Amino acid sequence: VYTQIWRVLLHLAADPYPEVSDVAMKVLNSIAYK
Amino acid sequence: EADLTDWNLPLAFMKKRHCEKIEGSKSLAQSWRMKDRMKTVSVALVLCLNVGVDPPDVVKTTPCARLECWIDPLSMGPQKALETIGANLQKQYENWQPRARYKQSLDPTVDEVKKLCTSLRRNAKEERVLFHYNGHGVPRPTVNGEVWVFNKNYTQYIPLSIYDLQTWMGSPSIFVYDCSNAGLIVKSFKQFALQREQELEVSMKNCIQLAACEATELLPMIPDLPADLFTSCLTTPIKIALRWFCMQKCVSLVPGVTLDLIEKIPGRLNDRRTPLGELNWIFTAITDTIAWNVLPRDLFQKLFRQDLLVASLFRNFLLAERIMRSYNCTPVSSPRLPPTYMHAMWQAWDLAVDICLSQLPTIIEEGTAFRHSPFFAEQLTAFQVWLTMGVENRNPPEQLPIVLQVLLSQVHRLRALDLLGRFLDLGPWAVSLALSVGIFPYVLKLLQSSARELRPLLVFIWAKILAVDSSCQADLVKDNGHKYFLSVLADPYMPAEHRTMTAFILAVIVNSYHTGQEACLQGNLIAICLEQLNDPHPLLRQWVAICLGRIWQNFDSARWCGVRDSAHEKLYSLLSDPIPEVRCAAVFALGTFVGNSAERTDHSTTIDHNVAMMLAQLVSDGSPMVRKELVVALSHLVVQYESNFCTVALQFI
Amino acid sequence: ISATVQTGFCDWSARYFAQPVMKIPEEHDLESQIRKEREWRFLRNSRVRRQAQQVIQKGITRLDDQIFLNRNPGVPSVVKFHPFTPCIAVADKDSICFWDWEKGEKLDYFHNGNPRYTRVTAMEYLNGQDCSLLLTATDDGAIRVWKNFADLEKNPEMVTAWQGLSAGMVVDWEQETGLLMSSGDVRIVRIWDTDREMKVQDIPTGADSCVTSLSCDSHRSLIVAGLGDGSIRVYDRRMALSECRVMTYREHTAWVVKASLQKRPDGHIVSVSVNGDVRIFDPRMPESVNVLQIVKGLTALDIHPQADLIACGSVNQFTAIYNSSGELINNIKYAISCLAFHPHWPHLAVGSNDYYISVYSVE
Repeated sequence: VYTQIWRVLLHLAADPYPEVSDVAMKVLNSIAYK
Repeated sequence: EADLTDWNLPLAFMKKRHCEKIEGSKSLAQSWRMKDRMKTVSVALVLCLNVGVDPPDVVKTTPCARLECWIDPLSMGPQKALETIGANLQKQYENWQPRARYKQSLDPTVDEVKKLCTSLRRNAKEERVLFHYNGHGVPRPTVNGEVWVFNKNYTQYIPLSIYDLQTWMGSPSIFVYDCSNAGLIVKSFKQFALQREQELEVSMKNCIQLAACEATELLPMIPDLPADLFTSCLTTPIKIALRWFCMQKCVSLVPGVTLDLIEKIPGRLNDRRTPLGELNWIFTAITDTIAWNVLPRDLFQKLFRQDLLVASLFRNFLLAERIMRSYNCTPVSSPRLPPTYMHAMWQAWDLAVDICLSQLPTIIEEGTAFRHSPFFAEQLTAFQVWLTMGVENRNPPEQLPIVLQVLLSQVHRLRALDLLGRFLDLGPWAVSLALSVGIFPYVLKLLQSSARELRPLLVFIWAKILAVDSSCQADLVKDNGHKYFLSVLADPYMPAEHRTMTAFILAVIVNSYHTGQEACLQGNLIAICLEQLNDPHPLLRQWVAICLGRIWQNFDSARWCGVRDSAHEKLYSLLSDPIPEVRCAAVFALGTFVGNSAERTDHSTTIDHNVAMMLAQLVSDGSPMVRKELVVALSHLVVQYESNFCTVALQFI
Repeated sequence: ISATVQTGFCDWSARYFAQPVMKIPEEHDLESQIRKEREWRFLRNSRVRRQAQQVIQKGITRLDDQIFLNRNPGVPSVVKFHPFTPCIAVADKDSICFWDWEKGEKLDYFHNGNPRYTRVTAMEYLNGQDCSLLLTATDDGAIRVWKNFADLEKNPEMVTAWQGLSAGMVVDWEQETGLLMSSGDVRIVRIWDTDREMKVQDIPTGADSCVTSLSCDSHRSLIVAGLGDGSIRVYDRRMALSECRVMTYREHTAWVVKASLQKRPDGHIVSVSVNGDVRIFDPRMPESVNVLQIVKGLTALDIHPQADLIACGSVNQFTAIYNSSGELINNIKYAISCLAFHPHWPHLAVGSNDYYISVYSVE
């Protein structure tokens, strides 16, 4: 299940719109260092 | 022509969500709240009447002025009259402040005043104490800051220093001087105030002072007026206001209105439907209006809003200033007021009086039914005319405090609530004004009403207020006003426009406020909201969903109720809604629902995965606004399973 | 916990109640300055439609006038003419140059934001009649919209952007319907409604090769879609998705450079593959009406609905501008990978491999 939701966040990480890509990158980077 | 094709074309990506930024408006510093509420706990009536004796300084005329507190002292004999005036004076004050310990001092000594003031200070150390001084029977106050009392035998006028008098009384206190050269007392009081400030290095703003006259001026000797002209004004305004009205040149315009008809005016000062209660109500409106237009906002809330009795004294002081001016007398106040005697509203007061007591011949003799004054109607008409071209931020409407006074009755309550809403609509600057004038505790009191006609008006008014000042969520929960709105949100016949405002009001009361979340949960909001979740109105669907999301924000009890009702299932329908506002609000609520799992039973985990996959099918969505909230929603999923998502992240490395 | 971000959505929504409600909106005001400037734009538009229609009735003369010749930093990939305001957006691989053809000056210079592998294939002008926008579909899928693109007092502003799909990418704007049909390497033609910002219909293409071109018809559902293998399908979205396919005629074998449709009720799909042979099909017929063979190695082509000029290109610098019947008019002597007609004026842009942009005119 988490694999699927992490793949979703990858799509939001590569968003055309900058604001969505930025906020998605912050939340995705806040996982890595835990 | 080829113009109808142009006008009839959808402008794609040209709406509020596109042009304006998706950002919250910065809340202004709401300073309307009162810092503290004062309570006048006790009152000191020091009466140096010296009935039956005349002060040597002033050679009184043979008629002179005899009436004191509307009592002829020489009719009753000396001793009884002094007791009677003290009793009546208490009653008069009890009209304005009925719940205070009164303690009369009748021709007192110095020790008597010392023990009196020190006792009242002990009773209310931190609360205001009123000191009333009536020096009509003693010589005029000296330049050296002294006030005269008697000796035990009543054979010598003993002086009393204002310094020692302001020693025994404490810091929060108010002083009323009704004597001839009363300005001298105020000057020397401020001197000893400055003298104390100089001694403090190696009690001024707190101490209020009212004085009948300037130091040079003398009190009027006119047989028509009562000797207690100042106190009467402060304590029985309507009584002298009508007697003064009958003394001016404008009486020629109304023949057959003497003082004898004024004596026998019917009614009371409470019943606003009577003729006497009408004038008292009008007078309270006119005085509160003059004050708001003339004084700076800071000093208005200091004097006219903090505590009732002070506000009443200053209200009636404005009338004293006008009347005494017409006899070469200038009253004096410690917080100096700008001259209000020439205000336009005073002219309106004359006409209001004129029309009210032109009927008295027919009311007394013929027994005609008292028709009410058009005053409040015409003032609301003026406020409405202002609103028509009121879009610009011009000078505020003079009549705003009258609209407040109109809310107190029922006769014009519907019209006022309408206009007040129309005004608040103009902008957030206006709602700030209406909160500063002090509309809040009256709009909140109307939530105790059951008149269903009020329901659409109060819903409107409260949405505008809570949009500006969200802190009022505290007050609405205390008074159980959230039940009033719950009823409106469960009324199919109420239009969907007003039901939308109700859902916003609830979404503010609940917003990040555990007391409001616990209170609305017990009022069964989630069940009511789900009943309205499939309405044909996209504004309601949006807010109802945000409201649903906020109630279970870090509150597992509101989540469990959602699980029983199975809200998350009913919310998936909004995930395919046409309007992208609703889709976004739906993503918000489903995210906030997930975020507060707090390691519950296994059921929760299977539900969270069901809510995940239903959200995980909103990736290929056109609006990035929705996709942004989709991240914040999936943030809640990461926060709940931070230990689990670390396992997935480490795998693919 | 500081990583917890909170959007301003719930706070922005509450702003709806701070603004006034009861009063008449600014648009309904007949004497408002926005409506008068909008009526002035619509008055200028109706004039430009009338003046251009009068030139068409006079016929089309030979077109050889060069208004200007400037040079861009990048290769011109796709060109479009704004219908009324003279704004000729000439995008490049890593920028979008906005040129002019009356002053003759550089007005703006964007960066699209797409990676190095991607390329801006298609471009449109949304709301061309007034308050126009610029849709910019990237080949990988990314679509994005730019406002205030050639303004004095304003900067670049990306309105919205969303990954579509997932040749490159092809688009056909439909102002009146409000729809937008993305397509490319996938075997699907999505139809993104921009009022509901959701994919309404997913029409199956029924074709292995990539949808190289895509053109539709106003006031009807006639989605034409050329393909890389050669075929030109037609799908009607009114019927069921399985039944959406209507005709499948195949008389080519190459990438379709530009399967363009005319706005008339007598629709004619003028398809020209890399082979360079024209075959005028109809939607109501099973086989071609006319046949033409023009250039052996065709690279890029353009057509104009109002004037039936098939603006061809050539490897050998030629620019053959023939009619649909196949008559010779001009052979303008200079990979000419972008030509672009105006929707109204008979102006024809051309763009060779060299980064040089011209603007021609018919006297």
